[PDB]
Amino acid sequence: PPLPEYGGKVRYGLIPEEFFQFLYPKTGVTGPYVLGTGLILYALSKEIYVISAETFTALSVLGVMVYGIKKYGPFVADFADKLNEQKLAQLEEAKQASIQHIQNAIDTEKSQQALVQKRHYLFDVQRNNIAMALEVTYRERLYRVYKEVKNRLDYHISVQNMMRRKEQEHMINWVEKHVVQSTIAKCIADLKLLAKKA
Amino acid sequence: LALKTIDWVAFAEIIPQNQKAIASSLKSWNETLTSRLAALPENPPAIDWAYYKANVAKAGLVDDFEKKFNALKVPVPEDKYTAQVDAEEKEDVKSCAEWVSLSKARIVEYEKEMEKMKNLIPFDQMTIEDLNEAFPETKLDKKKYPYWPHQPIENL
Amino acid sequence: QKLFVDKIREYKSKRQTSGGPVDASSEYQQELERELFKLKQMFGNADMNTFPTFKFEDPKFEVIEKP
Repeated sequence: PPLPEYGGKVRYGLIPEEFFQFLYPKTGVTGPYVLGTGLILYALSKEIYVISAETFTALSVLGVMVYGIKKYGPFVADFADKLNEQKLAQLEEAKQASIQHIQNAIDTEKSQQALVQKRHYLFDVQRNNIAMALEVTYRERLYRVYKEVKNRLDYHISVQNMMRRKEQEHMINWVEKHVVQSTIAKCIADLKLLAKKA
Repeated sequence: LALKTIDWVAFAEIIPQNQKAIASSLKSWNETLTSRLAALPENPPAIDWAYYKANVAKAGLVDDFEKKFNALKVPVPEDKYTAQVDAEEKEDVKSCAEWVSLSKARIVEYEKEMEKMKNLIPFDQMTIEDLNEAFPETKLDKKKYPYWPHQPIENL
Repeated sequence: QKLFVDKIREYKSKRQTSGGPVDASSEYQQELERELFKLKQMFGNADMNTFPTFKFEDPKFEVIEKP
């Protein structure tokens, strides 16, 4: 239950305004003060209030009290109000701090769920490597078998080539060295061509 | 040859710190096998016999070399290793889904509790028991300190 | 025609090689064994006149599943 905002509207700290309103309709705005004057004067004149040393003790206490409230009442009011505002702000901030803590916890959990959803890359990487290794070995096997068969065929062609080479070289130098082993016709024909030199 | 394209930082996030080395070795072997599949084509160029029919003067040996080659059954290696990592992936997806269900339980609890904190009574209409059941940290230890003020005097 | 006599008579003498593998060499084998040794040994070491038999290895693999 929330407290009200304002009190009961006393006057002079002694008399609530309900009384002045209650005497308004029949004796105007001056009814209460006329009644107070009348009651004071009747108490005085008939020794209901005996003036004594307590009159002046009471006057001094009442003066100190009125001066005290008038001067240090604003300060005490603002002190109480600041105490309440500080407690309220501290409680509100503690509330917001707990809200922020649990919102951060929810976010952290959803992030962990994102990670655990990202988990599958380990296995697709391993599967990638298995497939690639098997394909690499297949292609290495096909190049090995191709290149080996081709190497044998090219060895045949190379032995044939260098056999032909050595043989043709020996052939040509044999035929030159062997025609050396073999003529007035050329004797005359030399002079014939020298004449044909012109 | 249908591969799984991969993120590498994402691959990094899901690796516990007791098997980082294995993650790095998987990465290095992935890169090595990509490289080695790059630098060799798919099928060898089967050389025409023409240059090997008309220039090997040897007696029919080329023909049996080519017969042994056209009839060669080169062994395609089979997997024998992917099915078991698929089984491990199945088990892992099981563990992941159960942990996810637990985290969803915790998340629904947090959302209930955050609705509780979000709907507090205004603080100027709040008894002290309402505070002690809202933030139970704020309750006087009437167990250890049984006498007033129910807390250490320095705390006041 | 000195060199034409050379050419034609000598190519005919060469073509007379029915029984002659190398046309009356009487030599050139003492080095031909070295040449063919060298050629084959630098091409390979096994017998390169027969088909090659193929041994094939298989890739290694380890314990990869979560320990």
